[PDB]
Amino acid sequence: QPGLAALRRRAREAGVPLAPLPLTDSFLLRFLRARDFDLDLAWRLLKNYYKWRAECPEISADLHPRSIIGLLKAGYHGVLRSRDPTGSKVLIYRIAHWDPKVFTAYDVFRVSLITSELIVQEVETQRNGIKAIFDLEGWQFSHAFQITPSVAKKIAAVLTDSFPLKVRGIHLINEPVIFHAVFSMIKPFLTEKIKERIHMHGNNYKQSLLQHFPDILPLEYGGEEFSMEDICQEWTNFIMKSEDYLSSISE
Ligand SMILES: Cc1c(C)c2c(c(C)c1O)CC[C@@](C)(CCC[C@H](C)CCC[C@H](C)CCCC(C)C)O2
Repeated sequence: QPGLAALRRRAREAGVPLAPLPLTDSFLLRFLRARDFDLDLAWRLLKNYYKWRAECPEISADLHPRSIIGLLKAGYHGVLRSRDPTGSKVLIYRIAHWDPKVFTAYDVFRVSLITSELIVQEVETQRNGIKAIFDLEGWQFSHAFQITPSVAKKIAAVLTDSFPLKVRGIHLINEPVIFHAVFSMIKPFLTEKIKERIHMHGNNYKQSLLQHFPDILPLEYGGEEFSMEDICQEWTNFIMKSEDYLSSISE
């Protein structure tokens, strides 16, 4: 717990908001753990985290799950029960289950923020990071319409230095040709570190995906035990149960 007192001292004297977030030990330790207890880097991440929140009320003010319960019910998102071989939490997102006539890109971004605020409370996740699998099957121009240059920049920011989770891997599967232009909007804002941790698997993804996530994937992606629907429903239930933690850190 080195740097804790120092980190809290800098924050209080920079006039960081006492906000809806008390500078508890557990809160500040998210930032220290994300940056391997490098005080200067944890402080930069902390400042960026508040800056990111202040810039995007739309995504960050209401972490109440009621707005995006529809998206969860549609099967957009679940979190695997087991960790990967190095202890990362593994998140799955399915574009085909995002109706862009119904949910905005900000609503969809809010889903990741909500999940991220919940899983960051796990010390094992703070230490070993996360991997996210994005199944891009069914991506439409109507999805891309909603990814503006501002949205692309905000995506880059949470992947790099604006949220206290280590992104240890991003796996894009079933990526169509028309997606390449969307990614090229995000690319210029990414560090070389993160760029090297993005995997573009294509439409023949199974072998490589199984290599990275042995024995823990849903049936849909070559695993053997549970379905995506099971995992979606379980994460949905957990998020609904979390309504009051999420309310405590809203607005
Ligand atoms: C803390 C944290 C957040 C908040 C987060 C992600 C990760 C890994 C995090 O650790 C990944 C997903 C993202 C960036 C929200 C993305 C929302 C958009 C609308 C999804 C569809 C459009 C994307 C073009 C699809 C590919 C995105 C990957 C390249 C990350 O939100």
